[PDB]
Amino acid sequence: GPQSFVHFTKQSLALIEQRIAERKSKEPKPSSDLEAGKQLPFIYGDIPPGMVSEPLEDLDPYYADKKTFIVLNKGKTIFRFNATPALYMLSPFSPLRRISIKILVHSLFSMLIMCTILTNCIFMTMNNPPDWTKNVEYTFTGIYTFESLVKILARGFCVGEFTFLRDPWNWLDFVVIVFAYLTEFVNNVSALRTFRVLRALKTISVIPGLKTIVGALIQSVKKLSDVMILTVFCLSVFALIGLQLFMGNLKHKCFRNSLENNETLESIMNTLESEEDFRKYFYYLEGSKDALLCGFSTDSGQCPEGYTCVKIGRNPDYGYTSFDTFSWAFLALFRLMTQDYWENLYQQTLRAAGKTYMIFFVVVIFLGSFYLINLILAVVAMAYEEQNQANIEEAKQPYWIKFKKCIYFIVMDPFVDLAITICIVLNTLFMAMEHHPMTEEFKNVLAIGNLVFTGIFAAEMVLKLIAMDPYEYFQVGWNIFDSLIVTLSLVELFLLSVLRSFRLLRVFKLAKSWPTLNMLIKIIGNSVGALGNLTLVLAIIVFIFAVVGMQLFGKSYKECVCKINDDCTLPRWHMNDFFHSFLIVFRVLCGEWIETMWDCMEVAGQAMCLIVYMMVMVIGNLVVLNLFLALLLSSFSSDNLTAIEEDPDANNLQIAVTRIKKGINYVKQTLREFILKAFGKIWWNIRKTCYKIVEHSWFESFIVLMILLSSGALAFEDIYIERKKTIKIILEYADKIFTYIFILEMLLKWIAYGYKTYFTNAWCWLDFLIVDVSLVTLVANTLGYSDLGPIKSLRTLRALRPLRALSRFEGMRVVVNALIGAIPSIMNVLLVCLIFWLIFSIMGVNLFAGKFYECINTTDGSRFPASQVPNRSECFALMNVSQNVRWKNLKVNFDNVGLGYLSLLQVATFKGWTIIMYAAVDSVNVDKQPKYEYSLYMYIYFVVFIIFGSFFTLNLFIGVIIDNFNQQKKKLGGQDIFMTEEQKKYYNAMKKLGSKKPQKPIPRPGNKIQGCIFDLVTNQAFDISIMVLICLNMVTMMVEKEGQSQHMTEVLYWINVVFIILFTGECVLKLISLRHYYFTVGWNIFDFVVVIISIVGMFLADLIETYFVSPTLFRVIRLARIGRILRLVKGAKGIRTLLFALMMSLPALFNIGLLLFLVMFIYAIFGMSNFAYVKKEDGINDMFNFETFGNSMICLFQITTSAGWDGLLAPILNSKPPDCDPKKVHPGSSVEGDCGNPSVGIFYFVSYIIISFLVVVNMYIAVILENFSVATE
Amino acid sequence: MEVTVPATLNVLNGSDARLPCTFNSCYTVNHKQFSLNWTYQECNNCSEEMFLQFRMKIINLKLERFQDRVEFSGNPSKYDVSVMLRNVQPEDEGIYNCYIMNPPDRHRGHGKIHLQVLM
Amino acid sequence: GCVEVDSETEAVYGMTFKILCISCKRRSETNAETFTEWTFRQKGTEEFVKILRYENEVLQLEEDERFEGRVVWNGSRGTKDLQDLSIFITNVTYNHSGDYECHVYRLLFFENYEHNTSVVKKIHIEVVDKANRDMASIVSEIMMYVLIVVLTIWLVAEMIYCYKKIAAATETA
Ligand SMILES: NC(=O)N1c2ccccc2C=Cc2ccccc21
Repeated sequence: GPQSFVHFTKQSLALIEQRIAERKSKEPKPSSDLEAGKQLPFIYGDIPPGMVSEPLEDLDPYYADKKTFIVLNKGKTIFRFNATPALYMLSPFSPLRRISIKILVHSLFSMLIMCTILTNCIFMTMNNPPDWTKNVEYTFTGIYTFESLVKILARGFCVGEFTFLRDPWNWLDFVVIVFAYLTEFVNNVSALRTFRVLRALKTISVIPGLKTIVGALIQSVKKLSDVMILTVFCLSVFALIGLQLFMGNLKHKCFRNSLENNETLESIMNTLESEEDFRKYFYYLEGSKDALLCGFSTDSGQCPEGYTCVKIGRNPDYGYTSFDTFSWAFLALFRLMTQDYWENLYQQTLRAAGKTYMIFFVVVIFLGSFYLINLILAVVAMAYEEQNQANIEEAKQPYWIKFKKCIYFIVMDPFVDLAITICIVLNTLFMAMEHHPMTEEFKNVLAIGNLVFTGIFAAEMVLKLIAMDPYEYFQVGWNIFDSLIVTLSLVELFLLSVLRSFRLLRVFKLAKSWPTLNMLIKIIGNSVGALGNLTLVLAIIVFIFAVVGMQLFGKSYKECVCKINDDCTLPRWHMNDFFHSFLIVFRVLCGEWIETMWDCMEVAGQAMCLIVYMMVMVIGNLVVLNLFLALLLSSFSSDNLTAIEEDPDANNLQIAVTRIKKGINYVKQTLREFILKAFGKIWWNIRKTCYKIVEHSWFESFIVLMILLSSGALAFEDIYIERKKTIKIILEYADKIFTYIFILEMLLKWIAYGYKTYFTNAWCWLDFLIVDVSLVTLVANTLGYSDLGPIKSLRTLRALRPLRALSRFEGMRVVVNALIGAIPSIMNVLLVCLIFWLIFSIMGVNLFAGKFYECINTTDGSRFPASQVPNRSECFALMNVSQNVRWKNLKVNFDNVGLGYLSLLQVATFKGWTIIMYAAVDSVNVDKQPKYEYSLYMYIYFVVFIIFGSFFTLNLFIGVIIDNFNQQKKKLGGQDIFMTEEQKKYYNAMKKLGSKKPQKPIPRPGNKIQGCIFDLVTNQAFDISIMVLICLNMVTMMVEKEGQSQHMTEVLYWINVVFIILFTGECVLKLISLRHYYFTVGWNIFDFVVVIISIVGMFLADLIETYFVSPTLFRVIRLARIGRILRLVKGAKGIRTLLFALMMSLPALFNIGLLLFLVMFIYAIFGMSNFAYVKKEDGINDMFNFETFGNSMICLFQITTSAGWDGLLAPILNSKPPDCDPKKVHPGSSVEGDCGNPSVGIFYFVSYIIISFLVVVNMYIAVILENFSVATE
Repeated sequence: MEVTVPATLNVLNGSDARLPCTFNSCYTVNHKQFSLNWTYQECNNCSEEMFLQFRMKIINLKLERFQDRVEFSGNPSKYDVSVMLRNVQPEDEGIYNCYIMNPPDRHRGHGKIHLQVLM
Repeated sequence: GCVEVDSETEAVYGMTFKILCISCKRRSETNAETFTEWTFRQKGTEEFVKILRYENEVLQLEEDERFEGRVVWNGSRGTKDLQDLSIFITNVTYNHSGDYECHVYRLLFFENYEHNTSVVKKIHIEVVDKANRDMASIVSEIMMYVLIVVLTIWLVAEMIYCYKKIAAATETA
C-alpha cells in the first residue's frame, strides 16, 4: 500500500524504542526484494511529492525492531541508512545530515564523481608531467575528500550497521585518501604513484553494474582450486624430471683448442667480461648474443674444427633459460605449459642434450600443455553454465505524391536489392585489384570504377529518400548504416586511404541471406550489449595494468638501457611511456610474456618483474577466458529460442530469385513448346572363391603388413642414401614386388566384388588411384622416360602410399569419418573468415603497399640510417660505390591482397608478426627509406585486427565446429563419435570404477601382535604420517641444484636412503597386517610396485656409477624416485577425479593421435622429397631441417603446435638470385640449386597448420569436455 | 646520472672534513673505465684546480695548497667517491667539485660542495 | 648439403673413371681456404708418390708418365673452399691400379683465430677389363623373382582349393 510511505519521525523513534525494550525482554530474514540498491516493488506505485529524498520509515517489517530508516531516490532506488546518531554526535534530525543525505542520493553527485575519476585517469597516463599538474592533483584530492566527507556525514563513519566503513569499497576510498594526504605531507615516489592507480578502481564502484561482474569473476575463480592444485602438482613433477635430466646441459659451449701463454680455461674465465672478450675464446654465431650450444652425444650440436665442447659460463637468455635449479626448471615448465616461445627452448635443449630427448617435450606438450588447458577451460565453462542457469531460474521466478508512388514502385522492387548486392560484390572484387607496382592506366581505371560505384550507391540513397520521407527512411538500422557509408564516400571524394576502405563495410549487407555471417554480427553485438560490462571491466583492468607497469618500470627502462640494447637506445618493446606499456600488456594477453620479461628483469629486478608479470598473466587471462566463453555460450545457446519465423516477409533477394526461377521455368516451357511445334555356371563359383579369398583374415593381415612395409620403406630416402648403395638396390626391387603385390589385390577385388560395387566406394577409389600412379611411374621408368619433366615430378606422389592404412585401421576410419561429417561447416566458417579478412587485407594493402623496401648492409643486415641514403636512388648510387648494399624487401608483406592474406595469417597466429609490425611502424612512403617508428600509431591497425579478426573469428569457428560434432553425436543416437565399437566396451567398463561402493573392511587377524599391527596400520594417523613423509621426500628432491657441494650430495643421498627404508617398512607392516588381502586394492599394489622399483633403481644407479661409466643411463635410472611422490594422488580427491577424466578420455585420444601421426608421416615424406636442399636460413639450420626423416619429424612436431612455422617457411620463399643460387653444386649428390618453391611451400605449411588447428585443438577440446562432464557428474 | 652532495658543508677550524659525493649509476663501476675529476675553485666564477682523480688507481696530484692532507675516503665499487681532508685550515674554505663519468653510461654528472670553515 | 660419398673401387680399361674424395666441414657456415695433394702407390710398389697438387684454381700435375695428359680436376670449382676434391682419369690403363691418398689441408678462419687442420682419405682402385655386376644387384633380382613366383604359387593353390570346395558345396546344395 502507498500509505506505507510514512516519514521517520520522533514517534517512530519511540516505537522502535518500545520494540527494543521488548527485544531485550525476548532474551527470520530481511526481504530480498526490498534490499538497498534495488528498485521498489511495483506494489508501492508512485512516490508522493513530499516524500522523495526524505528519511522514510523503514518499509521492511524485518527491520521493525531496529533504528533503521529509508531514503528514496528519483529513479526509484532505495538507500538503507541508520538512525543511530552519526559520530555519536549528529542525530538523524539535523540540517547537516538532511543536506548530506540529499547530496549523496542525488544522481548529479554520482555523475560528477564518474567524470572526476575519468578525468584523473587521463592524467595518470603521463610518463613525466608538466610542473603545473600539482594544482590539478590538488583539485582531484579535494573532490575525493569532499565525496568521502559527504558519505561519512550521511551515514556515520563506523557506528554500527549501514555505516561508511561497512561497505568494502569505502575501505578502498578511505585508503586512497589517507595515502593521498600521507604522500603530500609525510611523503618510494614510484611506489606512491603506483598507489595513485588505486583511484581507477573507484570506477567499478561508481559505474552501475560492474560490482556484480567483479563478484561473479571472484565466485568463478573460487571454482578453480582443484584445477590449480593439479596444475601446480603436474608442473612440479615435470620440473623435477627436467631438473634430473637437463641439469647443467645448457652451460655447454665450444672453447678454443689451442691456448697461448700457458693459459687455461679457468684463467681465461677469471679475466673475461665483455662479449667482445668472450667472442675470442668461444664460438659465436654471427649476430648472436649467446655462445653456441654444443653437446657430447652423437646427435647433439657440433663444434667447428679447432673448438671443443666444455661446460662453463652462463646459461642462455641473460641466464634465465636453465634447468639448473628447481625454481628455474619450474619457470621453464610453466613456459612450456603456456607454450610461450617454447620452440626456442625446444631447440636449445635438443642441441645441448640430443635429438632423442624430444620424447620429453612430446609428453609434456601433449599431457600438460593441452590437457591442463582443456581442464581449465572446461571448469570455467561449467561455472558459467551453472551461473547462467541460476540467472535464468531467478528471472523465471499535390504533384509530390506522383513521384513518391512512382519511385516507391521503382526502388522497393525485389530485383533492385539483388542488383545492389551484385554491385556490392563487384565493388569489393574491384577494390581487391590493387598492388604495389601499379601502372598509371591501371590506377586510372581503378579510380574510374570506384567513382562509378559510389555514384550508383549515392543515386540509390537519393532514390530511396525521395521514394519515402526521412521520417521513415531513417527508421531502419541498415538505412542509417548505408547512409553513413555513402556520406563518408562523398567526403573522401570531395577531399584518404582509410576513408576509401570505409566503403568495405558494405559487405555486411549479405548477412541477411548468409546465416553463418549473421552469427559473427551477433557475437560482435553481444560483446557490446549483453556482455558490455565484461568488456568494460576488461578495458579497465588492461588500463590499470598498463599504467602500473609504466609507473614502476619507465625510469628503469631508460636508466638501464645499455643492459638490454647494445646501441644504448630504447628497444622495440619497453615501458617508458603509456602507449608502449599498453602494447606490452596487450602482447602478454595475446600470449607472449617471456621475451619482454627478460628485459624487464635485466633492467629492474627479478622479484618485481616476476610478481607484476604473473599477476598480469593470471588476472588478464582469467578475464579474457570469461569473456570468450560467455560470448561463445550465449551466442550459441541463448540465440536459439525460436523467436520469429524463418523469413516471414521473404527478403527482396529471395523474392527476386523466386521470380527468376519462375521466369526460367516459363522460358523453358515456352521454348519446349516452340521447338516441339517447329519439329557361365563356373564363372559364379570363380567369383565366390575370389570373394572368400579377399574377405579372409589371413589375406587382410598380409595386406596390412605389406602396407606398413611399403610405407616404412619411404623413410630411407634421405640425402644420405648415396652412402647406402646396397639399401638403394634393395629398396628399388622391393618397390616392384609391392606394386605386383597391390596390383594382384586390386584385380581379385575387381573380380570378387564387381566393377560397380568396387567403384562406388571411396576407399577402393583411393587405392585404385594410388596403384594407378605407381603403375604409371613403373611403366615410364621401364620405357626409359624416367626423367621426363612431369614424369619425374610424379615420383613425388609416392608419399601418398601411407594413405592406404586409413581404411585398414578402424580407429583412424572412425576419426576420419567425423572430419568428413564436419567438412561443410568448416567450409562455411572458412568462407566467412576469408570474406572478413578481405576487408583487413585491402585496408593493409592501401596502407602499406610497397613501403617495406629498405637499403640494408648485407654483411650486417642493418638498415642504413635515413640521414644517408634517404631513398632508393641514393641506395642505388651507394651500391654503385660499395658492393654489399641492397635495396631489399620483406618476403611476407602487403604488396597485394594475396600476400596480405599470408601476412594476416602470420599476425593472427602470432608467429612472425613482429617483423611485419616493425616494418609497418617504420614505413615512410614509396621509394623512401624507412625511419625508426616514423608511423608509430600503425600498431593500432594490428591491435584492431587481432581483436576483431583473431578473437571473434575463433569464437565463430569453435562454436560452429562444437555444434557440428554435437549434431553428429545426436544423429548417431548419443554414441561417442571418436571411439570404435571394441573400445566402447572398455569405456563402459572403466566408467564403473568411479562409483563402486567401499568394500567390507578386512577382518582382524588372529594373532595378538598381528592384531595390534592391524590397529596401528589401519589408522587415519598412519595415512596422514605417510602423506607428510612423502611431502618431506618431495622437498628433499626439490632442494637439489647444479654445482652443489659433495658434502650436500652425500647428505642428500643418506636422507633419501632413510626415506626408502621408511616406506619399505610401512609396506612390510601393511603386508604382515593385511595378510593376502593387501593386493585387492589398486593403490596398494601401486605402492608395492613403487617400493620395489625404488629399491632396484637405487641399487642399479649405484652400480652404474661405480663399476661402469654411463651418465645418461644414470640420469634416466634415477627417475624411479618420482614414483615415491606420485603417491600424493591417493589422498587428494580433488585431483583424483581429474586424472580419472584423463583416463576416461584416453581411448579417443589414441585414435586421434594415430591419425595425427599418419598425417605427420605423409607430410614428413613430402618435406624430405622437396625441401631437402633449401638454403640454411632462419629456422632451417644444421639440426632442424628436412634432410632426414628424424629432422623432418622434429620440425613437423614443432609446428604442430603452430610454432616457428614462419621461420621454417621463410627459407622456402626464396626463388631468384641473389636470394638463392639456382645452379649450386652439392657435394656427393646430383641435385643442383638451393632455391625453394614458393607455391608448394605456402600450400604445404598452411594446409599442415590448418590440419593441426582442426585436429590437435578441435578434436582434443571435444573429447576432454565430454569426459570431464562424465567424471564430475 | 644522479649525484648527491651537500650544497654547504660547515666544518670547524682544525677539524677533518669528509666531502660526501655519491652517485647511483645502474651499471657496475668498471674500474678499467671509471673517470674521476675532483676540482677546487675559490669561487663559482673562479677557475678550477685539478687535484684528485681516478683513472685506474686513485691518483692524488698533491697540490701545494693541499699539501699531504688529501686522500681518498669513498669506494667506487659501492658508488661513494668522497674525499677526506685533515685539519681543515681557514684557507681551505671554497668550492669543491666532483665530476663522475661511469661508462657505459652516457650522461655526465657533477657534484658541488661549498666547504665552510667555522672558528 | 655436403654428403661424404665414398669412391668406387673398379675401373674398366680404356674408359674414363672418377676418383671421389669428398671432405665436408663440421659446420657448414665456417670459412676456409683448402688445397689438396694426391699420392699413389701402384700395385706392386711400396712407396706413395705425389702425382698432383691443386691450389688456387690451378692444377699442377707432377711429371709422371703414368698420369701425363690423362688427369683433370673434377671437384668443387671456382672457390678456395674446396669440399669435393675429385679427379677424373680420362683414359684408364693398367698403371692406375693401386692405392690412392687424398690429402686435404684446410685452414679455418675464425674470429681472432686460425686453425690449420688436415685429412687423409685412401681409395684402393682396381682395374678390370669388363665391368662386373654388383653382387647386391644380382641377389636382389634373384630374391625378387623367387618371392614373386612363390607368392603367385601360394595364391593359385588357394584359389584352386577354394574353388573346388565352393563348387562341391554348391552342387551339394
Ligand atoms: N558443451 C557445449 O555444447 N558447448 C556449447 C554450448 C552452447 C553453445 C555452444 C557450445 C559450443 C562449444 C562449447 C565450448 C566450451 C564449453 C561448452 C561448449
